[PDB]
Amino acid sequence: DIIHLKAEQRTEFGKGAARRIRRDDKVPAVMYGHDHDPIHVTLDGHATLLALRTENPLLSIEIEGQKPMLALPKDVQRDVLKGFVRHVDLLTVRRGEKVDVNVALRITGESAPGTIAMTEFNEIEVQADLLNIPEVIEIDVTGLEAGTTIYLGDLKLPEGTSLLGDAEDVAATVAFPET
Amino acid sequence: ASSSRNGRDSNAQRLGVKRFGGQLVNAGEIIVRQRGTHFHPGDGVGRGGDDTLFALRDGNVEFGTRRGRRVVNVTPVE
Amino acid sequence: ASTLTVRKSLSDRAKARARRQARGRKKIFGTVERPRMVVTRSSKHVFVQVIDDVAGNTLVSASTMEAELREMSGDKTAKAARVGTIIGERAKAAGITKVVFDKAGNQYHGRIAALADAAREAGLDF
Amino acid sequence: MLIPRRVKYRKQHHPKRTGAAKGGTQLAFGDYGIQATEGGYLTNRQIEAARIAMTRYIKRGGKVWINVYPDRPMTKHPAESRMGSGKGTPEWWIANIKPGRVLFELSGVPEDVAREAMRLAIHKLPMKARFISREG
RNA sequence: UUCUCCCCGAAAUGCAUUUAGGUGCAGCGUUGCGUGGUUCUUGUUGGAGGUAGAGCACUGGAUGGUCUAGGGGGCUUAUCGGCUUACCGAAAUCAGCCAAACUCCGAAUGCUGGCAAGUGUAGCGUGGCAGUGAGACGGCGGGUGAUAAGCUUCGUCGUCGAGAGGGAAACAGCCCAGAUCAUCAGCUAAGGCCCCUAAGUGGUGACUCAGUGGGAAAGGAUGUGGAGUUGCGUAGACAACCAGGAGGUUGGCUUGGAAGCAGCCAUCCUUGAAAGAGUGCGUAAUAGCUCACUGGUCAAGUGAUUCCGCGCCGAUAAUGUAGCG
RNA sequence: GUCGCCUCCUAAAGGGUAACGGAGGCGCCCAAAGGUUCCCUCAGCCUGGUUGGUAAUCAGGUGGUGAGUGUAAGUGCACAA
RNA sequence: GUCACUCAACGGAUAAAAGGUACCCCGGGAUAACAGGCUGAUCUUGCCCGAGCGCUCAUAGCGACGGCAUGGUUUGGCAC
RNA sequence: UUUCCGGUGGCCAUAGUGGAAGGGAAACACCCGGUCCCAUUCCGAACCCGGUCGUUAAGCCUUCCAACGCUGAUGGUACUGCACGAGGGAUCGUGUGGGAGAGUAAGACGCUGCCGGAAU
Ligand SMILES: [Mg+2]
Ligand SMILES: [Mg+2]
Ligand SMILES: [Mg+2]
Ligand SMILES: [Mg+2]
Ligand SMILES: [Mg+2]
Ligand SMILES: [Mg+2]
Ligand SMILES: [Mg+2]
Ligand SMILES: [Mg+2]
Ligand SMILES: [Mg+2]
Ligand SMILES: [Mg+2]
Ligand SMILES: [Mg+2]
Ligand SMILES: [Mg+2]
Ligand SMILES: [Mg+2]
Ligand SMILES: [Mg+2]
Ligand SMILES: [Mg+2]
Ligand SMILES: [Mg+2]
Ligand SMILES: [Mg+2]
Ligand SMILES: [Mg+2]
Ligand SMILES: [Mg+2]
Ligand SMILES: [Mg+2]
Ligand SMILES: [Mg+2]
Ligand SMILES: [Mg+2]
Ligand SMILES: [Mg+2]
Ligand SMILES: [Mg+2]
Ligand SMILES: [Mg+2]
Ligand SMILES: [Mg+2]
Ligand SMILES: [Mg+2]
Ligand SMILES: [Mg+2]
Ligand SMILES: [Mg+2]
Ligand SMILES: [Mg+2]
Ligand SMILES: [Mg+2]
Ligand SMILES: [Mg+2]
Ligand SMILES: [Mg+2]
Ligand SMILES: [Mg+2]
Ligand SMILES: [Mg+2]
Ligand SMILES: [Mg+2]
Ligand SMILES: [Mg+2]
Ligand SMILES: [Mg+2]
Ligand SMILES: [Mg+2]
Ligand SMILES: [Mg+2]
Ligand SMILES: [Mg+2]
Ligand SMILES: [Mg+2]
Ligand SMILES: [Mg+2]
Repeated sequence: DIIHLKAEQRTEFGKGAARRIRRDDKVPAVMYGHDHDPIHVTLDGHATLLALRTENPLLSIEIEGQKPMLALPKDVQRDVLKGFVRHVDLLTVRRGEKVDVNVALRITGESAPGTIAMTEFNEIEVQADLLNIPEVIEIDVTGLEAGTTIYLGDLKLPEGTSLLGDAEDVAATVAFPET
Repeated sequence: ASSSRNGRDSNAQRLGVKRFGGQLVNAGEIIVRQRGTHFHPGDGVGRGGDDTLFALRDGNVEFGTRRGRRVVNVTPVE
Repeated sequence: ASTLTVRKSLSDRAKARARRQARGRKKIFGTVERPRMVVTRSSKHVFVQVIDDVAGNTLVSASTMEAELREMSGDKTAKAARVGTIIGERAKAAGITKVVFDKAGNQYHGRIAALADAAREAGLDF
Repeated sequence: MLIPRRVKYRKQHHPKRTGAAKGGTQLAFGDYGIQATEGGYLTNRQIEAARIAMTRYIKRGGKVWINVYPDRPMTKHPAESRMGSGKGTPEWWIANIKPGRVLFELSGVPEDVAREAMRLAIHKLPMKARFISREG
């Protein structure tokens, strides 16, 4: 899915300008790529928060003078206590292309009550295609107990989403309870 | 009561650069007092017994790099 | 091409010669008044150049490679002495008078010493 | 009680308690956690009380991570004594907490009882803290 | 320690001291003579750095995971060798961390040169005469101390000291502002404009109803306004009101009793438009009262949840209201 | 308890900066451990090897400073100091 | 030129020196004891959380581990 | 003049580390000897001397590989000079100037001077 965001040129730089923008309830963003100079824009705060609710969404930035262009939020600086987005790094993508992204690991398996599944990572770097971004990568540990551990080289990854990270380290662990 | 096993300290030695970059100096003028060669002697600069870098000639002091060393040179005055 | 560090994977003899050359060069440095005579003593030839280390250029040079000396029958030491005489003559021509000798990581002995004494006889002040 | 095996210097200056959390502002091991919204000093006794509360409420399941460590020693002037005669003897071990620091983490427990355990733990801490999760 | 006025105007620091409330030298004052932009401010241009921050390359500290040398416990039973290693576990490695005496990094300022402009008359040399060498509080950056003191000890700027005038109810150190004298003129600073008390019971838009304003914490609370996110809802929501609110099943370790209510659990199946081995009240122990769920007359919005503004509780000493003067 | 000297931190990236603040050293030593010239590269780790073991001496491989520096600490020093 | 000082209280009062005074005598609140003032560690009085104890039953009544404050009467700190 | 190569500097990893392929005309090198100068805290290993047969296996050289390492913006954030402001208090915020580190896109399998060589 494509999320459309209206942005306009940002020209004032520095902490004072950023504070003024955030008080105006916008959010600064820098959009860069492998073909053109970085573009400094400001986005609507509410729209940016709604768009960034999900992880790795495909955004289209529209500037009135310019043309819509496709980007991904690569680094989102959010406030720590409040959830507000403080700054956005947008990385331009060339429609038909390939990208490296992080997809969230979750556990959807059940074992004996003695052992509890644990995730060794929050995100895994997975090389996928633009139009099919895996929302979540799911691994199921059902009927497996004791001290079995799962590394990154054995996953039921969806089609077109190759693994870019190392496959010689553990990802999921099941072990007896916190004794 | 109690007491401290500390309270001793040595007198201030007043090290550091004495003539900065571009400053005009005379021959023999001390450029930097130091312990060890944080700055090595460059062109027109001699190194003394206590690692003091001083001017071997008149000119302007510059700080630079000679091969892999931080050095202090005295460029002869134009 | 100089890199401070001795290139790794270099042969053991080459590393030893490079280290000795560097430690000699630590105090040897050629100026316009007293340029640096560098003698590279290869297994078959000796190549001598007088260098102004300030500018990084060679003023005069000589070697056994010269056609006037290739067929000059003689031992390695004799050929090195002939090279030393030639380089001294060229230094006199260029008006060098005094030089500083850089053995370039080799012992001052044999061919190197013969070349140095030949230059001294030719009239170089060192 | 968490006490370091050894420290380089037993008598140290008071830790800076200015600024936001330098690092460790995000969950790294567990699913839920406690995030301090205010700075302050966190002693090993308080850490142990909170950990006991969480573990006791979650019973046997789930696992708890203590992200912070009370490795900073605090000296105490000898009692009833006039000022001076050198620094005191270490008496407390604290961790330097800054706003946004994740103190405790929990995993392997349903969200509601995890929240209740975190509430029990937070009521033992000397600074304000909140329950956080990986957005569920 | 006794008359006057005119000009300038400190110090309470450093070093040393049989010294610490003394004194010498230097610092700071004044003054004669001499030297004249050398001082200073700003801009520009160039230097050395390791603080703040940050980081984990080093040295220490540290959490979890993987893995493991090697130690512990056992047996077959041991000289081995094996099963174990379901225990311990250096190291290595992955991820998150910590540091006044850690640094792969690294500012702002400050310091110090060149140049340019601006500038009071600043700077410097050398003589005469000093006083001072008990400091105080405030801002900022630190040590001591308990996250203490109107505490103590440094760095730095300010005021006071040695400073009147305006403001702070009063109130050396805070804010405004440096008093040559006269004036029954005007404009302002901080702070103020209902009355005390000079000037607005000013205009417009919101919020508060606590006399909050006009002291306070952890914590607690259908206070009240505003901004979201989200579930359900004229397939008819939430309340209110009439019928089904139960079989098998007194489910099991308990406990003369756990039958639905001592505590702990697999957290099922059924006559069926409908229900939980079971949530409150009742109860020696079962009974029962009553709810989610199912019809219906009515039905237009409800139910969560987050954040923001102002409020509430917590709140609590002694002569007299007495924490807006 | 302290008094002179040296190193670090406090000390706020020049210098300087106090407390009965936090850590340690000094009142020597060396005729070479001084001068000069030339030569050399360590510690650790891995493998093999009489006595011999974690570790003596030897071999190969790896390894740039983590060894070393008469003596504290810092600044230095592998170009080696 | 060089020598002789733990003149170490190390800018080194004499080459040469310990005590008692409640029998005592002759500036300082620059500095202690008492009271006042500040502070509140300690003390004191509350409060939040509720492990647990209370046949059963957290809260009849109790309150572990921790947390937050009141009072200024305790011991102190400060030395106004 | 150009190309290739040997020496000798400069920048001191954008150059290193590791992997792959290929090359020697001069040159470099390994290599072959130890009689001679000389040498080993033993050893002609090294140093030195005498040769240039043999050999491109290695050094060296050329091409390729971002793989480890290295280099690295823009924007934002931390901090901060000056000027203020807010909390009972730890402490926090704003104006006006300066502004990182980390991380991100990316760069990069070196650059450059002089001398000599063989060919053109
Ligand atoms: Mg010397
Ligand atoms: Mg000396
Ligand atoms: Mg990090
Ligand atoms: Mg005056
Ligand atoms: Mg810091
Ligand atoms: Mg004086
Ligand atoms: Mg005095
Ligand atoms: Mg004084
Ligand atoms: Mg004083
Ligand atoms: Mg003072
Ligand atoms: Mg002050
Ligand atoms: Mg302090
Ligand atoms: Mg005071
Ligand atoms: Mg006075
Ligand atoms: Mg004044
Ligand atoms: Mg006044
Ligand atoms: Mg007044
Ligand atoms: Mg008044
Ligand atoms: Mg007026
Ligand atoms: Mg005004
Ligand atoms: Mg009045
Ligand atoms: Mg009105
Ligand atoms: Mg009005
Ligand atoms: Mg009230
Ligand atoms: Mg009130
Ligand atoms: Mg309140
Ligand atoms: Mg008033
Ligand atoms: Mg300093
Ligand atoms: Mg400073
Ligand atoms: Mg002082
Ligand atoms: Mg003295
Ligand atoms: Mg005497
Ligand atoms: Mg008597
Ligand atoms: Mg008297
Ligand atoms: Mg007094
Ligand atoms: Mg007094
Ligand atoms: Mg008193
Ligand atoms: Mg009184
Ligand atoms: Mg008292
Ligand atoms: Mg006192
Ligand atoms: Mg005082
Ligand atoms: Mg970078
Ligand atoms: Mg950067």
